[PDB]
Amino acid sequence: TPNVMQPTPLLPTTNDGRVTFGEAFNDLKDLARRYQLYWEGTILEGNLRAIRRNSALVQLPLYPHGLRIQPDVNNPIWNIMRDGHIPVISSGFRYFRGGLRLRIVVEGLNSCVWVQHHPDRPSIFSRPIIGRYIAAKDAYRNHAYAAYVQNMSVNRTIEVEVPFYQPGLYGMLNASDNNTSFDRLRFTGLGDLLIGIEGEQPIPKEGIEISVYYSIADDFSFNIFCGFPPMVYCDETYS
Amino acid sequence: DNPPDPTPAKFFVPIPSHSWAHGTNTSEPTNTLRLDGGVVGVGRSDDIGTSDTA
Amino acid sequence: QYYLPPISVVSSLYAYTRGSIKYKFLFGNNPRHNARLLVAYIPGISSDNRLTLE
Amino acid sequence: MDRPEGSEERTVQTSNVVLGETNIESQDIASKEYSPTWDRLASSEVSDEYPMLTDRWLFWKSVKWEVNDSAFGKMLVQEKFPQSWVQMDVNIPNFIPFNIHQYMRADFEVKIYVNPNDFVSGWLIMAFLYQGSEMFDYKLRRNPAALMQMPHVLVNVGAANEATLKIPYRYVRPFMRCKDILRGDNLITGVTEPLNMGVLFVEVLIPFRTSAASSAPKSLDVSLFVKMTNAKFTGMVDGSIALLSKPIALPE
Amino acid sequence: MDRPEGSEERTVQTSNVVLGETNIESQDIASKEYSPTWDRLASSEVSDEYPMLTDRWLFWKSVKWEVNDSAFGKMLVQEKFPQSWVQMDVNIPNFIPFNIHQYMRADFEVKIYVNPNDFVSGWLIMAFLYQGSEMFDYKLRRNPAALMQMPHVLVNVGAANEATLKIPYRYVRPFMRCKDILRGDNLITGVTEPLNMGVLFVEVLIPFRTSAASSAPKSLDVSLFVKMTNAKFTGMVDGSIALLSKPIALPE
Repeated sequence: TPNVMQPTPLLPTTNDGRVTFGEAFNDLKDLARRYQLYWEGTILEGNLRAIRRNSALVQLPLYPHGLRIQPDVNNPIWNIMRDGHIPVISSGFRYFRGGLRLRIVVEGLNSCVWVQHHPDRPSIFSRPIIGRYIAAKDAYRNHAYAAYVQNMSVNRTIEVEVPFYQPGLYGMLNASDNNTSFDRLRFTGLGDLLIGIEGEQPIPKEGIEISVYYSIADDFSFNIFCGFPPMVYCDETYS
Repeated sequence: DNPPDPTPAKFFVPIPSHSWAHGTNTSEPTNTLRLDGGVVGVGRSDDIGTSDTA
Repeated sequence: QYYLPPISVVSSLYAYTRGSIKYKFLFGNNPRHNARLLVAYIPGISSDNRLTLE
Repeated sequence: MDRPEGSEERTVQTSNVVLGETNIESQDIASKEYSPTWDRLASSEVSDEYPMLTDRWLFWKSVKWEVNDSAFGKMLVQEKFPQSWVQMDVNIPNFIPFNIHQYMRADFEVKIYVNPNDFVSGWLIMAFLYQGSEMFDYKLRRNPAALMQMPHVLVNVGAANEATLKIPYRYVRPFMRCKDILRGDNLITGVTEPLNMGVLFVEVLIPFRTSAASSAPKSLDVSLFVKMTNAKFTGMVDGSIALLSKPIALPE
Repeated sequence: MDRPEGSEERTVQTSNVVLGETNIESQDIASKEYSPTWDRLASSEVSDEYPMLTDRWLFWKSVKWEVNDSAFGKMLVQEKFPQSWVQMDVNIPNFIPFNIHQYMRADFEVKIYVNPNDFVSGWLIMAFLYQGSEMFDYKLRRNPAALMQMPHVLVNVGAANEATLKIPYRYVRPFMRCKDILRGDNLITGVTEPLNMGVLFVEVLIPFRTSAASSAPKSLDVSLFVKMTNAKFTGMVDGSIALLSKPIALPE
């Protein structure tokens, strides 16, 4: 009884005429997605530390299966319809070995923004943390880490590719959250991404809005097929 | 080896959009809202004739 | 201030690492001195709480 | 049956042990079977293989399920694989082909034996899930509807039939430790679960139904066997240089 | 000595272990070395060999002999060979390449290390006697004059020198049992001494003589190593199917 096993088939008809997945439509349909989906919201002045210099504003844990969904009334895109395709696709697999592409949009600022990547940092958070409320010794820009400095006067969307730097055979996706091992902190996430502002100058009254979109890469692979966890229909989100 | 590229910048003129007048005998660059990011056109058969716009 | 060896300083510039390590032991003795030492490599251990010669 | 002897029964022979079967199996493989090549890239020490000991088929547990406790989804056995450590108190024992060594790796094969009568009906489903104990939806994937989508074998109680589940090595290490490295903080270097490659699931697909008679058997025993195709050990230490902690059971 | 480093020291490498020597050895072989051919005629079960474990050189004991106790004939170590079973209480431990199996056989190699100063004199004689414990004149053959006629190596204390004693397998079985079979009468089926192939003798050939100074060392340590060329095991049982009795010491 392999996962695909037909003991005695009673097929009354011939098969349906073969299409290619791109004929009566013009694209090849297979399970690969570089479609970009959201990851976070907005920040205000009252969130940042008293000394906001070389201090990151966001601590983003890197998970192929996305972040732990949290419904708000300010953000209906999480509440009325669940998280995007990517985390539901990764829910049917166990391991990954590729890097992720990050597209980041910062709208309330016209001043320079930085983005740094910390591969070896243990991914023990399932939600992004902002400013003052960020753990100390975190959201401090490091020196010798992969980074990208961009001016918002030129372009206010940052596109970078986060590499796969894990000292292991695989990368674990769909990791539990609260209480450990040595496989949940160094082998699950690609690490953390720190987003900060070059200047220590105060945040505009209206505040700043950071929308992080991400996609899969080419050297990325969903290695082992697991059973699908029971899903929730978005169509029944009103009763 | 991170060789320098001191190759002269090229004077370029920025514009918002591509021609609004051109309708034939040229290419019109655009952001196709598809999954396939190449030259893509609807599939056809004899059930679906050519454009009858002579 | 720590007087770190070449292998240590460089390794502090990189996240992960691997390979054999060469520990050279220099003795301040003369021909008269005599002894035998048993230096071991215990994998998976980080202290001498349960560590003995036997 | 039809001979002065019984019917001719198929045989399976490994090192120093022989298993007998009488009917057709129901099999499946966890993932693509292969040959480990990055394991020699993890240990400088020469690996060791013990075919005469590791290729042996071993019987580790036999569970009984009765009609009164047979309900759809009833988990007959839910343990972390591979963990076959049995000792007088809750405490890997050196009494069998088991080694007190730091690291190891191998491919596994699980055989489930059930011996019912010609007059009973029911279904068991034996599945496996790679590192299911580490998933945030573990307790949620124990339902047979979810077990059907994982690599699994089916047991019919209306036919006496055996089943084998091939489970090739898959892990993130790629050498799993047999014992603990306990000196670490919860934030960095969390405690490592020894030999936790996944979770072996057997459950009730169809409630065990017997005859309504009093003199009829209402309980059936489910016995299990496990074997290793090729085992490699690369951590040589004292049997008591590190110690074995009480296995942390993880039930829902 | 004559270099910024010491003199170049010879090396001996087996599986997972390295021994260092600095001077010329003193060696000898117990009997004609050979290849066992009648052992396959004793067990129907396939034999097993563990080169990575059995070829390893192990350190088991280190005895100290001082001038005050150094007399002609003084027995520094008198134990039944091969018996290297060490446990917390007097109780074969699975902590090293040791197996709890019914039968086994192998050839042995004994290396004796002694590390004296440039200013001491004395002589040690390490000998071996096949099944000496079973001879009616055992206690009578412990005197160095008798040790000289048995296969033996000599250690000079006036030179720092190592020594190796090759001891090929010789026995009446030809498989010796690792554990006991205790159910027998004294008249028939007497109790069998596990792993008793002979007796390893080290003794004082010439009294350990030191300088008359107070700040001079008056005690010297004699360390021993043992190794197995090729080991075969043919008795597969539970680690606790049979048990280990307290080793019956046999001194004179």
